[PDB]
Amino acid sequence: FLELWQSKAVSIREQLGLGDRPNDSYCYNSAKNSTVLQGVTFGGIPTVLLIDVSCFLFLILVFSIIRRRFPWLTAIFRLHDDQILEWCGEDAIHYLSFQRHIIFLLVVVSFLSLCVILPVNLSGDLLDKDPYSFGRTTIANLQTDNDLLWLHTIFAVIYLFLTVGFMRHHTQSIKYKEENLVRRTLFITGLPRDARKETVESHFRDAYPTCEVVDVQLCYNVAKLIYLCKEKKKTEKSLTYYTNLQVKTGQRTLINPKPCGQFCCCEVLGCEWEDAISYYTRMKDRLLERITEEERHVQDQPLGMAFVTFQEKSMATYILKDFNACKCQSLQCKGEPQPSSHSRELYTSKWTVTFAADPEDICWKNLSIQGLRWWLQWLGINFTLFLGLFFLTTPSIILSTMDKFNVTKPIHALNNPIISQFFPTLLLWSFSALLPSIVYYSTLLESHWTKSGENQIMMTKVYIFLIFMVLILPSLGLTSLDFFFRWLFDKTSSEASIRLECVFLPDQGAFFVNYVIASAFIGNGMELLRLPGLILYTFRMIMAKTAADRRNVKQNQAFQYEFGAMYAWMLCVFTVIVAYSITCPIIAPFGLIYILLKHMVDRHNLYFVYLPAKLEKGIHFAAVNQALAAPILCLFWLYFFSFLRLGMKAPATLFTFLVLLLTILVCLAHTCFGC
Repeated sequence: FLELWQSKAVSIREQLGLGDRPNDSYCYNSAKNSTVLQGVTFGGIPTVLLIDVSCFLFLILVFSIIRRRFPWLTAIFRLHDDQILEWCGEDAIHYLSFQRHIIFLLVVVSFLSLCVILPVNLSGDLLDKDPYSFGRTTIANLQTDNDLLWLHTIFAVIYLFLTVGFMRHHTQSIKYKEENLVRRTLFITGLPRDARKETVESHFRDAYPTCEVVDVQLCYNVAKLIYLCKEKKKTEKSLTYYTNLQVKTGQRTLINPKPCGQFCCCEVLGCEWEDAISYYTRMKDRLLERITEEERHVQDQPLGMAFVTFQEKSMATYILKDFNACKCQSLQCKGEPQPSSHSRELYTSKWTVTFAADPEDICWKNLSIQGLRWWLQWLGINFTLFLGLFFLTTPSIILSTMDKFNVTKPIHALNNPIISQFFPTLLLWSFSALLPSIVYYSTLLESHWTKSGENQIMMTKVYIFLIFMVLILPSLGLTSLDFFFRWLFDKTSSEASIRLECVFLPDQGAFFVNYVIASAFIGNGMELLRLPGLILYTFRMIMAKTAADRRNVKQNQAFQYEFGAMYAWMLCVFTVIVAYSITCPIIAPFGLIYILLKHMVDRHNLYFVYLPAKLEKGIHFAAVNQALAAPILCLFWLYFFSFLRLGMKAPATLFTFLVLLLTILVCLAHTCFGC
């Protein structure tokens, strides 16, 4: 077993083929006393799998040590599906129900596919019948002008029925009704600077005499006011803490105002030490002067928006569903707001009214970036984030595929199986794990307004970036790179043109399998251990003023579960698994094992220190409709693969075009007139 893995197998391929193909002449036939360069021995999956198993065992041992100082499989064997309801939160029940639904769907599709898809992939002769190859089970060993794609298409479209049925069953199980009765206030923008409260109330009385308004909340430029209030609150908290420390100890302390100034232990210019109390009083007085000036400066300039509240609901909806495209009749028909003498200078046509959330948590300090400045910030921040993402995906792929830049030397005695298979996967996974922090900082800089939509837009952006970073971007990247080595290696200007009938993802498309295994074993162990949560905890313990100050660290050691980040991560993994189900079916059992391990790890971690949820059901609905879109992406990827492998002349391409057209046609009916 162990002997016939890399000792004898590496020499079998070196003494076969020898060319002389009578009439087939399949792609990647032979070479100069060697095989093709793209030929990889099973993708090197056994060695990396064994290394991951050993590292997971070591990480389990160190986790047991850390738990002892702060196996325990009996707990996992003991937990049931009731105590969570008796003592934990309510959203945990729905989270576990969704997890059960997804694992059931994955196991059902795996058991339905692993018995039928494998023989049809193995029934091929394009890979010269390599015994220990890995690409024989993928679409690479498929005949072009053959009718085996009909079963593939039928099963890929029964994906649609199965997923829709499972999602509908999950929706009926959660059975949450709509409860969003917050419509007493309408958000109106585009207000001219000249118009006043009297003007707007007179306009409202002249337009709609069937309602009453007792107060108008016209927004001001008090975003700077709230920012100064937050800075003053932080300064007061620091001053109170240092005063308490002074009372407790009796000695003066010195601080360094420069960022990261705690490491300046020597007399270095730029790291001067100043009295904490006197300095705190200095910025306290400076901030006091700033707020005193800005309070008088508040009325000098408005922002162009106001809040108008009501007392009833039917009248409020009647007026809130009148003079904008979405609320009025479909396809932007002529809207007729009530005319008056105060419309030309108020720009009712240019007005845009949307739903308003609870004013208690609305970010007042983040309301000064409205107008075209919002679009400018979006196009200047997310675009440069995409540029940085391009820079991030450039060299992970570059170093992962550094052994195929040279088209000569088919001996393939230079590549090291250990390298170029674990390190690139690890750095890509680490960058993916650090991406939520970068997107969190980007969102904080962007300063979204509505708290009720903060989590929704955060999860949407995280999922979009994760997709365009791991699924569609790297795939197209290495496909283009493989086409590049094809163009400079195989049949370019010798006797014919480029042959596109045998192109595929290099390394037998094992990069995604390696990523899945890394997120399944070493990534799962890393997530359980919380390597950078541990780093942050160690840094927090290191930074201090006294020795016995363990009271304030245990109060914030526990952290809220990142619902949006975890949902986006799991949904991205499931979508990539679904999309790469027609391609590389061997990834299905690996994904099943990953889901099993993640289920066990989440069940174990949801009982020790994890806090109960405080989040609403809109996130659950967003997750449901996000999981609903996976088969659409799978069909799109199938169409892309069909177009890349075969030309449009075949009727199969026309059939795929028609099915894609119908799927895209039924995609927005739930958005235009749906809720």
